[PDB]
Amino acid sequence: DIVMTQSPLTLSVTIGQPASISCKSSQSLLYSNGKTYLNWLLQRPGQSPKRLIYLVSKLESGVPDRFTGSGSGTDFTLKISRVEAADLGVYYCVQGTHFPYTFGGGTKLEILRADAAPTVSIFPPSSEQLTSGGASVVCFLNNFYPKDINVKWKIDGSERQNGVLNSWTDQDSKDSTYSMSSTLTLTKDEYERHNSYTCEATHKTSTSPIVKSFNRNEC
Amino acid sequence: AVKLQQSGPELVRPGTSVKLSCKTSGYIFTSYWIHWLKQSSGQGLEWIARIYPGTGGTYYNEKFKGKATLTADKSSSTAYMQLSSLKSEDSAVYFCTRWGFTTVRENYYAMDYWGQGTLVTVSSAKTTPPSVYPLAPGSAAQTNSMVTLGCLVKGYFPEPVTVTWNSGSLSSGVHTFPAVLQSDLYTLSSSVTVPSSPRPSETVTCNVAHPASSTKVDKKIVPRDC
Ligand SMILES: O=C(O)CNC(=O)CCCP(=O)(O)OCc1ccc([N+](=O)[O-])cc1
Repeated sequence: DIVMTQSPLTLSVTIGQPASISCKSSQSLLYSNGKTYLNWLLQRPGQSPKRLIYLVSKLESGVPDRFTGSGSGTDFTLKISRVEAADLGVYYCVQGTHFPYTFGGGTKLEILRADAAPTVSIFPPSSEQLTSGGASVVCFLNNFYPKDINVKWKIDGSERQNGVLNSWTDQDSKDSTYSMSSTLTLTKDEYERHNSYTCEATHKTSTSPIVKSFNRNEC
Repeated sequence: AVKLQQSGPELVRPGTSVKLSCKTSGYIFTSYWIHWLKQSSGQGLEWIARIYPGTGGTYYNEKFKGKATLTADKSSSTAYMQLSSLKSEDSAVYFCTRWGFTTVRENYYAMDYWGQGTLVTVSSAKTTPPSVYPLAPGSAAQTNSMVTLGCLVKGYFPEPVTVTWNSGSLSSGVHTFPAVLQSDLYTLSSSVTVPSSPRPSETVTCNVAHPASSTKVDKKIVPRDC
C-alpha cells in the first residue's frame, strides 16, 4: 500500500552543479506520534542499497553536508548542492509510515563529464576457438566519455560482416568514463577468406579515426 | 566489524523450493531485526518480511505471505528465508539487511548493514558451462606502454560467472563487461591492462568459475607462435 512516485526517471549533472530528485506519495506520511517516516537510499554501481537520510531530513553518519532532505505532506525532495563524481547511483525513496513499506522507482544519476577519447584494442580469434569452427574477433574500447560512441568493423577493406554484438559498463564512480567491448563473430569459413580486420571508433560524428587492426596469416 | 554474508547464486526448476541464508557477525545477532528485500526487473525493490532473532517474531508483507518464510539460528547467527513454489516471476536478486530501526517510540536508527545479494533464477533450461578462450594480441605489437589482455567467456547458462585474474592477485585495471543474452545463451568478456614489464615474462591466468555447473576454468594467456 501507498504509491511513491519518483521523477525524473534519470538525470545528467555536470560535476559541481546541483540536482533535485522528487518523491511524491499517494497518502499522508504523518504518523500519530507526529513523525514522518521517509528515508532516501542510494545504491551505487555494483553495490547494495545504503541509507542516506532518515526522518525526512536526518543525514546518516558519513553522509556529506551537500545532501539535503526535505518535504511536507505528500511532496518530498532530496537536494544535492555540489555533485561529486562519487554520487553516481540510483536514488530511492521509501515510506515507512504505512505497513507495506514501499519504494520509489529510483532516479538514475549520470555524471556529465568532459569529452575523452578511448583506447582501442583488437584481438584475433584464439586458435582454440578456431578448432570448433567459429571465430570471435574482439575489440576493447575503454575509458571514454560521452557514452554512445560509434564502432566500425571493416573486414578486408569493406563494410561489416557476420554480425557484431556490443556491451558497455557503468560509469566509473572514480573518474567518470565508460568502457565497451565489441565482438565480431564470423564462422571459421568467412574468417579464413579475408585477411585484414579493422576496428575504427568515431567520436560521436565524422570520419572514424582511432583505428586498430591486425592481419591474418601475418601474425 | 559488522558483516552480513549471503548464500550463493541459485538456479531452481519451477514449482520447487529454495532456502537462502544471511550469516551475521560483528554485532549481537539476537538484538536486532533482519529485513529481506526483492530487487526484480520491472517490479523493482519490494519489502518482503523481517524477523527478530531474539524472540523469533516475524512480520510479512501481505504480498509475500505464503511464499516466503523466515527463521533464524542463534548458535550460528544465521537467518534464513525460504521461497516456495517458484515461478518465472520469482527470479530476482534478494537482499538481507540489519536496517537498524528501533520502535515508533525510541525513534532511533542504528547503522544499516546489507548483505551482498543472491541471484535466483527460476528456470527449466539445461545448465551449460562456458567456453573460455584466451585472447592475446599480435602483429606490430599491441598496447604499447600498458598492454591489455582479455578473456572471452562464451556460450553459458545461466548467469553469473565469476571472472578473476591471477586469483584476485591482479585487481587494479580489470574491466568486466555485462553478459548479453544471445540465443538463450550468454557471452561476456574481461580485459586486464598490465604494464609490459610483466607480460612476456610473468604468468597471467584468466580464471572463470560457473556456480550453476560446479565448473572452474584456468586459461594461461599465451602469445602468438606462428
Ligand atoms: O510498522 C508500522 O506499522 C509502523 N510504522 C513504522 O514502524 C515506521 C518504520 C520506519 P522505517 O524504519 O523507515 O521502516 C520502513 C522501511 C523498512 C526497511 C527498509 N529497507 O530498505 O530495508 C526500508 C524502509
